[PDB]
Amino acid sequence: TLLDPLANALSHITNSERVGKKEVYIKPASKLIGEVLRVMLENGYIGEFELIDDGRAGIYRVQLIGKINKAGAIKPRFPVKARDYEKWEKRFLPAFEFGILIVSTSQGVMTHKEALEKGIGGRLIAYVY
Amino acid sequence: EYLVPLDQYLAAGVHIGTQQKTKDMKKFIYRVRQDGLYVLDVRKTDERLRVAGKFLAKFDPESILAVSVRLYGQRPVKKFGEVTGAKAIPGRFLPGTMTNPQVKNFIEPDVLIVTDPRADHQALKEAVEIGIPIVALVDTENFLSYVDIAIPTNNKGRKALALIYWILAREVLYNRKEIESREDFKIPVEDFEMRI
Amino acid sequence: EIAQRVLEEWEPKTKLGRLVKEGQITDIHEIFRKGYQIKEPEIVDVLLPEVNLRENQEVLDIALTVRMTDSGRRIRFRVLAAVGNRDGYVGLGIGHGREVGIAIRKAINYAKMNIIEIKRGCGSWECRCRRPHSIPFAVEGKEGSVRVKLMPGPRGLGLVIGDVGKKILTLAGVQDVWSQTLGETRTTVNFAKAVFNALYNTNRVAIKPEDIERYGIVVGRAM
Amino acid sequence: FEVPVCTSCGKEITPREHATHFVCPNCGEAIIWRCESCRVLSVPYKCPKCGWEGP
Amino acid sequence: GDPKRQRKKYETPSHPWIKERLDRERVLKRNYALKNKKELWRHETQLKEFRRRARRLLAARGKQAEIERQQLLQRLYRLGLLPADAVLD
RNA sequence: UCCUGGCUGUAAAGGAUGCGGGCUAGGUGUCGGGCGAGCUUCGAGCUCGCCCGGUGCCGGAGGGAAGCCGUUAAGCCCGCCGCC
RNA sequence: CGCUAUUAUUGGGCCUAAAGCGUCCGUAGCCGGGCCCGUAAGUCCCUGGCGAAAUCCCACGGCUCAACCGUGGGGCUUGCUGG
Ligand SMILES: [Zn+2]
Ligand SMILES: [Zn+2]
Ligand SMILES: [Zn+2]
Repeated sequence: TLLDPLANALSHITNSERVGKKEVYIKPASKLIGEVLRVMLENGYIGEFELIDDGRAGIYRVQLIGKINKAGAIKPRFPVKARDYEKWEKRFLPAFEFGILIVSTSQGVMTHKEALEKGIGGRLIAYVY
Repeated sequence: EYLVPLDQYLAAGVHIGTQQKTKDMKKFIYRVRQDGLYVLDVRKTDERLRVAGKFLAKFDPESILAVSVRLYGQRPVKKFGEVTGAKAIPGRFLPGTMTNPQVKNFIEPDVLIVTDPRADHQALKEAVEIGIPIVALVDTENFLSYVDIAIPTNNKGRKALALIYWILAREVLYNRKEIESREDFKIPVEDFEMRI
Repeated sequence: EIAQRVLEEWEPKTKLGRLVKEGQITDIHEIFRKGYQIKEPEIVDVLLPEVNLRENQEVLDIALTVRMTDSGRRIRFRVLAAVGNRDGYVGLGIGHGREVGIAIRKAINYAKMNIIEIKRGCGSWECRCRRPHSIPFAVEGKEGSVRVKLMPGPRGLGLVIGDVGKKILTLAGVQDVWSQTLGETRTTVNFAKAVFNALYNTNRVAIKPEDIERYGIVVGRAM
Repeated sequence: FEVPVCTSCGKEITPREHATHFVCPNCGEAIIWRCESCRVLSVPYKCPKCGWEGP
Repeated sequence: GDPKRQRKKYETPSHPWIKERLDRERVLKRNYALKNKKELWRHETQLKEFRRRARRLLAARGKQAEIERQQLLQRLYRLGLLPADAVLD
């Protein structure tokens, strides 16, 4: 059944981008999804996401601009230290600063560049490029 | 308002569709009769005709193709060519006119006009291969694939094809400024039609 | 030199050839990203005179194929050939014939007609310079059963790939790369076409205006 | 030089693609580009100046 | 366990009979008056070691990293293969 | 070979295609239920359109060694078990 | 050992080539919808005590250079433990 809504959201995004759509609706919403969308907005992969309220849960409405090649969720959510990031970079990305690993830390969801600047690790949940 | 009194459109049969449909044509569709027949809106036809007139008037006359494999579209196309200086290929479109420079009549135009993208699937393909824009008259059963301007029109009626190409020629001449105004165009709509 | 030697005895058949012969198209990069069709090799002989040098004309594969009739066996020759300016322009062609010279000539003509431009850069974790000696990011290519993946490498790492890929990337202007493959790589035609498509797919990756100076991206000729 | 960008999506045009470009049939100040994918999938385009919203 | 054994300081090629490598090594042997291919191969191995050290150190964070960087650059300047105002590229 | 009461536990037992969930153009038939319009001989009746669910034929991107599959995937994702 | 993505966590495959149980219901086990409060076991950071030497990497110095030996700086010790 439904195990992970984050993966569903990200795959729906990849497919709609690959086929050339403008807007994308994500039915089972959460707070991780909002935070991931926030990171992606700050880094410049989407535009103008908003939350719509029905009585069940939230829905997310997103606009795409054509700056995504791939996007997906990392399972299992691997723990990672502040000393072993290049490994997962080489594993999930095509160049040395190209895309974003999204990490979940005890200080919030962030990109691995910010996490490394602060000097902390965490768990891996997604990647985008 | 209109380019022509609405009842003339209606008597020609511009608002008559097939017993089929297509998601790509829900815009141009307006209604469904109790018989299964679909009805097209005429406002959008008028506007797309004006736009197409401007577009084709912005081009060199003698680099323009008009193609109609259908039989009720060979005479209208021929007179459109006579009136606008544009080339017209009624019958068959020998495959290779655009891709084979070793045929007798080899040409490479700038824009293409099509009466039915389903019957004229050969010219459409060659045009796609050489990379040019496409103006097509489309009905309810037609798709919009490889089509950059679409004119909603009944494609199978002789009166409809005649009226459409008549309006198009008039608009092209106007926007080109070969004439001062409409009603300076004294060709009758009863010439463009196929004779019996 | 031989510009007036190649341009005087040529009469254009198409409209692009006429545009080139008159002098309104003057650089190689003005013929690509439009929907133009290329049906004359003299267009490329005019815009890239370097593809005519014999040292830029690798012949890759020659095969002998047989068709049965009740009389005997009819023999045909198939030649896979590569052409390229060594500064970002490559072409691949196949030619058939009843003898070997005809096949070679047709292969080189079809290779001239199938010209593409590519992007170059550094993109490696271990070099991080800004010079177009490699590809700027990893790319994928496929043909038949063959799958190829190309990854950027550091300077001095010369072309870790099979020999057909070696020659194609050398004609492309690339000097450093790592590679992975799957499938029937012993069939030269499919391997060559997969590497050609991998090189083509460098234009399919979206980038932001900040990546062009991080990786030193160059489109076509450099400097 | 500069690489053109499609008007429906935001992707760059590839060299040997079956893309096209024309002038807005409504006003006539902008240039419309269309890549092979939007042409074959009937993805609608919209003028940047006046928003004509053609097929 | 197994104890230590001294190991070679030169490498051999992966295939012995490639025309390009043969031609290049022939030219070098002739123009520098070498007796064998071992000498060429061990000089090449020196180079490869330098090149691997550089590739590793590059973008490595810490203190031992910069220490080793400066060590490498000074060693090269002393050997005579680089000027003073040089960099890791 | 059929009936009553029990054992055996196998087949091209084949869609030669394990089960659940989200996504990626549609068209045209048929079966059941519901809604809305028009006909009517006033019939649990006829025709047209829409929503849900089943079952078929075509088909574009896309996939595949190909034959072919193609929103009833042999496509991209999240899972578990059996097998080579 | 590698070649071998022919043992595949990274990283294979099961219509026709080897390969879906004849089909169902269910025990352990693995995977599990959305918000709020708590704890802080896993996870992350900082620090104390341990993980012999030789072996491995780097620079300097002594045997003609080197191999070898010495001084120092790092790793290895697949980790345990106190805050
Ligand atoms: Zn580099
Ligand atoms: Zn596009
Ligand atoms: Zn406009």
